[PDB]
Amino acid sequence: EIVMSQSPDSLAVSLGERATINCKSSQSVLYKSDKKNYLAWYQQKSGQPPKLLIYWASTRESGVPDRFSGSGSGTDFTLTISSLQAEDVAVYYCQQYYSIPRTFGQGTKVDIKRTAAAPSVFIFPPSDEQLKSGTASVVCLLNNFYPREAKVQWKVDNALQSGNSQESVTEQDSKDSTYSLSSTLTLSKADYEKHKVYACEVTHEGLSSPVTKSFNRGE
Amino acid sequence: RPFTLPNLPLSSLSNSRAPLPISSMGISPDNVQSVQFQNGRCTLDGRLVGTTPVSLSHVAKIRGTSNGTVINLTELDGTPFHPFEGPAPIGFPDLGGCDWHINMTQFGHSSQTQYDVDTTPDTFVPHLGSIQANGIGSGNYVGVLSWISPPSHPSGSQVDLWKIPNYGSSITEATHLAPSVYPPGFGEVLVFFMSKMPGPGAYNLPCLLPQEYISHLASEQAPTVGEAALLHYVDPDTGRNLGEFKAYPDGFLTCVPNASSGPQQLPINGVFVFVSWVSRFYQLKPVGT
Amino acid sequence: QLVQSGAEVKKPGSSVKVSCRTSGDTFNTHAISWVRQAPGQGLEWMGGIIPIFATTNYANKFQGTVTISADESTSTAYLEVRSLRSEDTAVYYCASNRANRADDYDYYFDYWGQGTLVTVSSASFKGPSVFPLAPGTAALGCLVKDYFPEPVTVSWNSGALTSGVHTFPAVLQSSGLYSLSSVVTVPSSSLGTQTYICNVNHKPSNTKVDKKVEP
Ligand SMILES: [Mg+2]
Ligand SMILES: [Mg+2]
Ligand SMILES: [Mg+2]
Ligand SMILES: [Mg+2]
Ligand SMILES: [Mg+2]
Ligand code: NA
Ligand code: NA
Ligand code: NA
Repeated sequence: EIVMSQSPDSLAVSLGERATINCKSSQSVLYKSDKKNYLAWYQQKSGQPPKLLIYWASTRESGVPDRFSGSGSGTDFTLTISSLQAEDVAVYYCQQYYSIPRTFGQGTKVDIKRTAAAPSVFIFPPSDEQLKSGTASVVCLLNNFYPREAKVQWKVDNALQSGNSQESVTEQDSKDSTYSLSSTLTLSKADYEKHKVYACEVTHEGLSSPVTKSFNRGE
Repeated sequence: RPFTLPNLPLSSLSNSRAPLPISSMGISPDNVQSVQFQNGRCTLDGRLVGTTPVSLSHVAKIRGTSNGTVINLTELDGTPFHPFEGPAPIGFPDLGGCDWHINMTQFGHSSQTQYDVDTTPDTFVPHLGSIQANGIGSGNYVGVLSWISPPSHPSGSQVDLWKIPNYGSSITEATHLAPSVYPPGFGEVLVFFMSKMPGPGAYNLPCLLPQEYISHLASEQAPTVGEAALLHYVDPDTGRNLGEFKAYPDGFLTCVPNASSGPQQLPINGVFVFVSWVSRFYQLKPVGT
Repeated sequence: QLVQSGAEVKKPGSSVKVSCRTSGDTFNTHAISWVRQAPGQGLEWMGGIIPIFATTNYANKFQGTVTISADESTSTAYLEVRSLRSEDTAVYYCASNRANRADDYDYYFDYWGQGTLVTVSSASFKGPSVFPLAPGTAALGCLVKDYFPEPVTVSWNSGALTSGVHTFPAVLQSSGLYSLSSVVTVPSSSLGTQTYICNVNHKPSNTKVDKKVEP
């Protein structure tokens, strides 16, 4: 099989700046007989099927804005967003259609770059009703930060927790180019009522010092 | 020096495009108006043509040094290949319409490696002495064609061994190809010597001359006295004449089929025997008559 | 233009048959491929068929467990996946590309279907429990917990509240059920005057929940 390799994995480029995405095929996809490169580029936004941008390496699909362009030949190909717009935030895939099986690159995520922004941290104790059900979920909200990388640590009675938390990260907000993250600590109602202080500790590039949000059980 | 062909039955001889025994004679499909094989080409007075070697030990083989990305080719003895001599080094495989699977070995090292060859991309340029390594690690190798499969490109293609590969680049054409070979007409069609080729199908490899004919002609170098050599295909045990054929100076055989009565309907253990030199338009009797 | 069948839930080891219907013109001039996409992962070509030539091919890893077929009379191609495993949970896409002959179909993808979600799991269908995330700027929200299968949607005040809403992607808990939170930031002076309700809809279980979040 012809293996497709894209680089970078993720790309953050400021509005109106140019984004370049490289794609290399393990075997040339340039048919000597017709001189065509059997390579295409696709754009996929979450919840949607992919959309054709470029074909034959450099041909722009009808209806694609001409700030999209493809170049390269043989084994090395390049997609360039000459002036990035908010509507171009998506995952981009290259694909060879030279042979069976058809193969895609791993994809390159492109987000809008902006200045660093520290998260606003919020902590939520489990609700009245959920405790009656027999399980306590403690939620820590990291809101409207950039860039995406962020570390969250849970400290129950000032003891580091491990393996009982799940994170979820939103996609980039199109209005302010930020991300938000939820960290949910899930305990049995028994262990929840055997401890007092529940703390969420946040590390991020936009913070010169860790931020701890805590609460006491029942206050 | 009178013209002769080897006194050996066809079924004990070898294909000249791969080291395979000959198992039948055949004709081309109706939609094959000509062939341009680069191996198995030798004139009747003994001039090798294309990439044809004297010996089967060179047939359908490659030699070169891989760097992991490309294999830089040489002749099979390691001496340099020069583009003006032909479309590829001597003995280089000439099977079009298929992917190749070549068994790679090395002098001084243990093990064999399968080399999978798609002959269509812009990295397959044997006329420039360079073909893609396709995962073959660095080192010097000798490779021999082992089995074939359908072309990777175009997808859905069938194996078609009446073709030759594209030897040149997407911009520069391979020079010094052996010329095309055409049916002479007026009933005469080209005669091919067939071999079964391993691979995921019922693959049959045609060639214009058995390899043992080629090294015989190269040795004898008998002057081509006429425009065509009239031959009899004779039974070796009885001497009975099974059909008339003509051998032409460029190095190919013809007959007049009448049809489920062509050279494929003849026994394969017969011997071709030179009868006399005759005109181009000497009218052959139909096979079976 | 490529119409796929609805979402499916299958138990491990069972089989799933997914359909893709197109116009007759497209059906007889195209190859029809199946491309799947695991959650948060890339695109994986599984195989294809050229209906008018009845030729098929498959990627090696889907050989033996996958069969692709076509019904000329309904212009519908089918994908069958047997011996389902958890890692087979994905959105299965139908995709087409031009095919002029059996050996002339090396073209970029023409159209895409909207996709068909196949969830491979032992979990039972279950609507979520919606728990409040109770409260310058204040943050509040709703915990949408223990539902199966995907998807769920959340809105706020019947869609009247939109600014500052962050509804997080779901996560698959070890219990086999999904969970997510939806949060919103509002003026702290609104916590006494303005009512906040999250509208949670889990159509697969026919469950609709409105939960007022109180300070
Ligand atoms: Mg769009
Ligand atoms: Mg010849
Ligand atoms: Mg040699
Ligand atoms: Mg060794
Ligand atoms: Mg076109
Ligand atoms: Na193999
Ligand atoms: Na070596
Ligand atoms: Na082609």
